[PDB]
Amino acid sequence: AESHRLYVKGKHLSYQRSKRVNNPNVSLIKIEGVATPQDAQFYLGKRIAYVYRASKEVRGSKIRVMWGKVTRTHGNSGVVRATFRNNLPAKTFGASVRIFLYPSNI
Amino acid sequence: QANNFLWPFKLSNPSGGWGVPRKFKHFIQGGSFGNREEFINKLVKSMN
Amino acid sequence: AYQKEYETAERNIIQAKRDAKAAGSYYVEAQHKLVFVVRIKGINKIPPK
Amino acid sequence: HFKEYQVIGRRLPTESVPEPKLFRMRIFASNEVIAKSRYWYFLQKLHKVKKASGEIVSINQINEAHPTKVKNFGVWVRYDSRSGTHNMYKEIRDVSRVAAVETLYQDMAARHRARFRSIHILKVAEIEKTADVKRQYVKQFLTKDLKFPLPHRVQKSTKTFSYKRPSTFY
Amino acid sequence: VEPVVVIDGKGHLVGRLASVVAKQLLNGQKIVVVRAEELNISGEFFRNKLKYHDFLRKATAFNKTRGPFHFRAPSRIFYKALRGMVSHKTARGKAALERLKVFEGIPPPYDKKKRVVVPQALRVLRLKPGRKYTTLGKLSTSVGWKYEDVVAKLEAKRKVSSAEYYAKKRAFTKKVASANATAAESDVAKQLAALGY
RNA sequence: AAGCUCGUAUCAGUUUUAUGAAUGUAAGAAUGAAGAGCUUUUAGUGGGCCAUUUUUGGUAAGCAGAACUGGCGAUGCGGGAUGAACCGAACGUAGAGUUAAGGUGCCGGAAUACACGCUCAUCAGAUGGCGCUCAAGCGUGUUACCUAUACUCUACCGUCAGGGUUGAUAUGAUGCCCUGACGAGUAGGCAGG
RNA sequence: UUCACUGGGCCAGCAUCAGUUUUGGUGGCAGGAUAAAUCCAUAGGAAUGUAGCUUGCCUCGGUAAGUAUUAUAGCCUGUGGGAAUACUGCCAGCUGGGACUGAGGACUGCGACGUAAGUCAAGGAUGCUGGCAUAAUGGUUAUAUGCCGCCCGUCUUGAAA
Repeated sequence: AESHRLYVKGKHLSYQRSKRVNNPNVSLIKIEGVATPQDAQFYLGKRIAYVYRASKEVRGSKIRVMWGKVTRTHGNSGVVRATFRNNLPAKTFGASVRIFLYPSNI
Repeated sequence: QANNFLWPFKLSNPSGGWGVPRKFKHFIQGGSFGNREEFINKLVKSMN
Repeated sequence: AYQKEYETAERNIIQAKRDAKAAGSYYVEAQHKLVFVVRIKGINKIPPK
Repeated sequence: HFKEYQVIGRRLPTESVPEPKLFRMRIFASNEVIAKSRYWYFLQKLHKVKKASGEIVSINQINEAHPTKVKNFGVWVRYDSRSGTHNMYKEIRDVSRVAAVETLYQDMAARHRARFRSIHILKVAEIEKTADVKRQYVKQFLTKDLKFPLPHRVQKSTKTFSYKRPSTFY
Repeated sequence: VEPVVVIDGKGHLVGRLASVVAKQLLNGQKIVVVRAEELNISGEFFRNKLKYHDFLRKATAFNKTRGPFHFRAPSRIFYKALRGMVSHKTARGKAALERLKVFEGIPPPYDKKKRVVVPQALRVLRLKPGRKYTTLGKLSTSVGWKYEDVVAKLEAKRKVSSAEYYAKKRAFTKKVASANATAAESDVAKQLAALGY
């Protein structure tokens, strides 16, 4: 009734970067309740969606979606590397990103 | 003849890493360079 | 022939080591006659010699 | 981490010199190659040789006899410093010979700034009978029925936000 | 995991807390620190009193009125310790700080709402037993802030109004504990326990 | 640049043995290199500083001079908060992976990791800032992670080298191909547009 | 004119594959003191001395002086036996999860599998499926966001100047 949620919700942290150079292709995603790389291994290859309202109505909906994939883990915290088709806008550093359960290993 | 026929191998950087924080010391004192005798097999297999 | 040769080679090293400790002697192992040298440092700031 | 190695050398036998004296000593090292390297450094201090003049006859590991029994290790150590070198004796209550020398190297680094190259391990020996324990802090645990608490326990939270306000009892 | 995450300074460490509160913002995580005044630092008092005044003598030359504005109020004292780790210039920042709200004490409309603590920033979980450590409160007082009193009093009042509450509540959950305790054992129950509940 | 002999045993900033007062000559010594020598002529070039290792001259010190090998010069890139002299790394265009040096409280990508001890400082300490005290400091060990134009693999561009291709090739043989290696650049040279 | 079959791009999803790589689960071995231990025995010993016994004392059985080699707990050392299990190393062992790439273009070749006929993971990706013309998609300009970027040229000197 309340929950229609078939996705794990995680925040979009940053781009893959050094101190002075950032690659905007690979985005870093924190996922909720994920503490280690070992827990993150489950989420590898799962499809991601960044869902947001837009001003103009495109296809009978004021809402647009950018799709992408988890590629690999990033450090010991369960932060995860993620490549989308069109890269995420960088305005979205700290915005909710929906990580789905397809394709399933389980 | 057999060694010279073989082209000098082109190895990648090791899969695990070099182990040590700093590479340019002798292996005997926590480095990478010099003789390592048996551990070369562990190193080259990661570099393969 | 080579598979059998390598097997019998390492087994004779094992057996010689076992026979030394049994007889109370010390078996010197064969001097290593082949090395594999891997370059570790780059092209630059290297002395001529 | 360390391991104990038994190394023997005899300065390669020449004509009219058949089978020399064979100098035996026990070396603590992380691996086999370091043990060999340290052995040559000790031979050159005790007498006049070189690495080319001699040969490593046999290098074998020495496993500890009873790694389920708590022992009292009285260790003699010679070590280099900013000033001239000087002898030392310390006491370590530990399980194995290998764990004892390990904690010694950490303690020597902590209190004297002496690295692995500076330190010679002279002789590691057990203390079987009590009252031979010359140090206070080792004798400290040798009292009958020692019962002490570990108060103010630091409990590691994996999450960044706790909701209880942690009460560190034990 | 919760739109807002009201924190309670009471028994924390400016720096650590801060820091962790920082990260939480730059990652879109609204926050609201309270009881600010009853925050904590490290090292005797006379310390923080210096490692500050120095921050006081600051001021600009020609025009002292356009330089480092030395805020006394704790909330602020701490808000700085924070804006110090947050580009607080590039929009990405402004966007943050814009996600904060450090209050001295605990004013509505939070009073009535749960809070928490950052277990990785507690005097009692980082500072080696018995060891000097400030308490902002005094520190602020000693250098201006003219209200430690108001909050003080105007505080105790809050604790009352509540404490009283709790009771009513505690006295409530005393029933439940029974309601189930009794309604327990039955069947439907048993089962659950099996599965775990 | 071209012509001539050769494509070799022609050599090498290297090691070894041999034979004398770090250092001379040889090897039926190793290792690498098919890139050598003989003409003939033709541009550009006459800047130092720093650091290293041997000394020589020196009193409060610093250093002064000589020789030797590098670094910058003609040179980007990762790191050292920032930088002529430090650390790593010599660059076609990309994709993926792995690392160096340096780091993982936050600004800042990455362990508020694990383990042993030590340190309270009235401006500790390691400081670029905030800040830190069973540390985010000191000493040490163990792993995990972060990332450069570096290495590995693949594609692509071009250059060079070796080669195939006709009783003619389902495209101009000054075509169509096959294989491998290479790619910084000032003065200057050659070449295609 | 009756009909039946069929649609060519572009971007995707899945399937079996191929080249590169990442991260797991699992099995068989070979080394060492043929691991050492533990454990099953055996013979000694001391204790941070257990049961018992002896003596000064309330607080009910007490608490240190002994006794004693283990008794109504055990430990240590030696001796003998019996398997393991870590650790190091190997497997031309098995089974997965993820990313990137698909270059080339009739057939020749090296092979494997099959009695043969053939077939195949063997000299570089094929097969199926969906999204379309008021499409699908792709681009330009304007600014925003993250990161980066000393003012060009000439002339000096060791480069900054």
